[PDB]
Amino acid sequence: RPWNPPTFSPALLVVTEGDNATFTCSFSNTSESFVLNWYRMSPSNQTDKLAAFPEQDCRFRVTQLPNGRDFHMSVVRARRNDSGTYLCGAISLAPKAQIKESLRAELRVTE
Amino acid sequence: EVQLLESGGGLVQPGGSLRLSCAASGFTFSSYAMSWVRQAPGKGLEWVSAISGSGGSTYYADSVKGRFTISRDNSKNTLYLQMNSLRAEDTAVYYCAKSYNHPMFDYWGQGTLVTVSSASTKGPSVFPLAPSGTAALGCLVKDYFPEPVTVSWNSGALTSGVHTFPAVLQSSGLYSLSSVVTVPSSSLGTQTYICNVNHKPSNTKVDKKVEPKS
Amino acid sequence: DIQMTQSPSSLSASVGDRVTITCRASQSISSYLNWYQQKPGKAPKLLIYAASSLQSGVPSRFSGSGSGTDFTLTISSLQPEDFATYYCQQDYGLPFTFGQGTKVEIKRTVAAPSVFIFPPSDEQLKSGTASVVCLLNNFYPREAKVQWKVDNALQSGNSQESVTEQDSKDSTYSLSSTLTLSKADYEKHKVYACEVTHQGLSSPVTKSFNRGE
Ligand SMILES: *[C@@H]1O[C@H](CO[C@@H]2O[C@@H](C)[C@@H](O)[C@@H](O)[C@@H]2O)[C@@H](O[C@@H]2O[C@H](CO)[C@@H](O[C@@H]3O[C@H](CO)[C@@H](O)[C@H](O)[C@@H]3O)[C@H](O)[C@H]2NC(C)=O)[C@H](O)[C@H]1NC(C)=O
Ligand SMILES: *[C@@H]1O[C@H](CO[C@@H]2O[C@@H](C)[C@@H](O)[C@@H](O)[C@@H]2O)[C@@H](O[C@@H]2O[C@H](CO)[C@@H](O)[C@H](O)[C@H]2NC(C)=O)[C@H](O)[C@H]1NC(C)=O
Repeated sequence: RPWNPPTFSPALLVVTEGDNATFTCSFSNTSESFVLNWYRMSPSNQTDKLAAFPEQDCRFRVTQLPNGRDFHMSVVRARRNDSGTYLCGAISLAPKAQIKESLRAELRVTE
Repeated sequence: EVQLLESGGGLVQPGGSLRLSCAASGFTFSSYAMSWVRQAPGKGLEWVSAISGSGGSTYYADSVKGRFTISRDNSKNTLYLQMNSLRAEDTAVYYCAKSYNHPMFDYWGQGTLVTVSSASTKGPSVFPLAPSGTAALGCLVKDYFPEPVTVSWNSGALTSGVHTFPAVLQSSGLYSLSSVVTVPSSSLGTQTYICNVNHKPSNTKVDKKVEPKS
Repeated sequence: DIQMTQSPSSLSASVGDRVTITCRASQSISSYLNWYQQKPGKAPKLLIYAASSLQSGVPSRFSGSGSGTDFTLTISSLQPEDFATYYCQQDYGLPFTFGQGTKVEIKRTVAAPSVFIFPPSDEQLKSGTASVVCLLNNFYPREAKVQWKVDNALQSGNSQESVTEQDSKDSTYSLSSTLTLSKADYEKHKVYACEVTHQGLSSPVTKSFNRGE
């Protein structure tokens, strides 16, 4: 009933290999029964749940900023394989609720 | 330049099913969500369905709930709407619209028309509306069902002063329109004016010359 | 649902006039409202997004303004090709709702109708019915009175009309009336007339033909 598609910034990220890369997923909740998921489009062409909070490869992490709406989707020690298209999604724990998919973003790993 | 086109619309009977497709190009089809919007003739626009980018979540209006199913293929870059238990209300032209999450319906396809009627498909009968300053040449596309019908002149080369009027449902239960062209009087003996009529539900294409026939 | 009421339903203004369309929502939709241009027989076109931002490729004359419930579309200098119907839609929540729609019509000087009459072709007589078609080309205002006179007798219930949408180039309309009769009905009578009374006509115009020629 409330269309609250999270925002997922920035659109493109360039980081040198070995440097930590962090995104920002912002979701304005209507209830506290909700989870945020961290997705990448695998070579299988599928949304791979990289991490999620509330709670894998610890190299992809998700942190809740104490502001109440913004979470940091972070990939430590970024590797050239990590390049691709990512997104975040929030699932309200409501009886029939589902996934609200944010817009996608790109990560690019350099030398 | 995002391109969206629909297909699969035609005459459907009360009940039964019909599948619609939306071919997508110009953007990454998986990155933005897709939606359907229907509009009965002489009515406003109505949201009907929506699907997420990956397809993990589908959204349906309460009117089409439990009857329509929206679906996506990412390798083919095409949006599908499987319509079941169709009713006479469902008659409308449905458009596929890309969604920028919040900025929904960012781009719109031309839309395909779905007719929900028990009557059978009938091919149009094109009759010449010949001339007897400015003269008028025309043709009468009559006794066809369902709509639409595309009418052009000289395979689209003649678009000056061409008036193709909307289809009016006559008492027989069949639509009928007339398309006319206004040209100088002396031009009737020079150029030659051909009418191009297309009715896809019956797949009948008729081309008739408009001769004054004095 | 978020009830969308859109005022006015229709409006007519001349070239270069400031038009105003009001979109009123049941519940507040923050800034999640979009405006769409739907030319007749075409797909909708995005004009204004996020209540007031202007979509690329849309002329700057269209302006959006609104906070909370009531938002407003405004065309700076109305143009002839701006003949279309405009809807407002919210992005706040499900189900997605649009307004009723506002039809903006271009205003022009009064145009005299060009009136022609066509007899039914011999091909259609073989089909069993006959259709005389009367044409009104490039006229304004939209409203006109079409009368069929079979043997100088007014016809009723045997005629059907359709009006063309307003032209983008010259802001004129076109009308055609079709009188449907049987083959025997066409063979009984000889002279059929089409009398049209319009504001741009000093005297009523009556185009007629005789069946024998
Ligand atoms: C990339 O980040 C990792 C840490 O991994 C995690 O994700 C990051 C994006 C941040 O959110 C981190 O806070 C988080 O742990 C770095 O590795 C380690 O980072 C910590 C900082 O948190 C460094 O300080 C240590 O922290 C630990 C607890 O985590 C304490 O026990 C220690 O006493 C110390 O304070 C730590 O030195 C560091 N370790 C190594 C081996 O690097 C990583 O350095 C960083 N790399 C880049 C390129 O930024
Ligand atoms: C919206 O969420 C915030 C934070 O939610 C917490 O963390 C989320 C990831 C999830 O685990 C939630 O279940 C958690 O509650 C809520 O902020 C909390 O508000 C309460 C009071 O209402 C306060 O006691 C907590 O300390 C707050 N915690 C944080 C981290 O801010 C907020 O209430 C939620 N609002 C809505 C609309 O549900």
